[PDB]
Amino acid sequence: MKKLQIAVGIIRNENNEIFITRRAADAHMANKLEFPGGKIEMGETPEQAVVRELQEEVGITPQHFSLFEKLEYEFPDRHITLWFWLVERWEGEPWGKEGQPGEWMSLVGLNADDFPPANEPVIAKLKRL
Ligand SMILES: Nc1nc2c([nH]c(=O)n2[C@H]2C[C@H](O)[C@@H](COP(=O)(O)O)O2)c(=O)[nH]1
Ligand SMILES: [Mg+2]
Repeated sequence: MKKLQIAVGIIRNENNEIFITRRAADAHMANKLEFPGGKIEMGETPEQAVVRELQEEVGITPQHFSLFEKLEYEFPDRHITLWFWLVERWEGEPWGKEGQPGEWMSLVGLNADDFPPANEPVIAKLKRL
């Protein structure tokens, strides 16, 4: 069968709000309010897959780790796996290569609408809260 993995993480900061890449003052799309963790799949392990993206989507040296939640669902042969890593802190500024630089925003009320629907499955459950 065919499978496809994805890993994502909310970058926590001092303020306790997590820097989510969104808008970025006139960018490609305002619906890109997502976080690092794109291309972890490739051919690594559930852990060693994101570990490589973690630095690729942050670049800096942040106290980032742990898994807040992961969405596991398998479609007609083509299965999908989304692993969310609960980040705690980040030194300097996050760069890596996730997307359009975002601002430190409170995760207490993340918006699945303003963010890519590709990750809505997991965020939906919480966002709906
Ligand atoms: N249609 C299609 N989408 C895929 C495949 N593999 C794969 O990771 N994806 C998806 C799932 C991920 O959310 C995202 C990761 O970045 P890419 O699109 O660049 O591979 O794309 C695939 O073989 N076919
Ligand atoms: Mg990547």
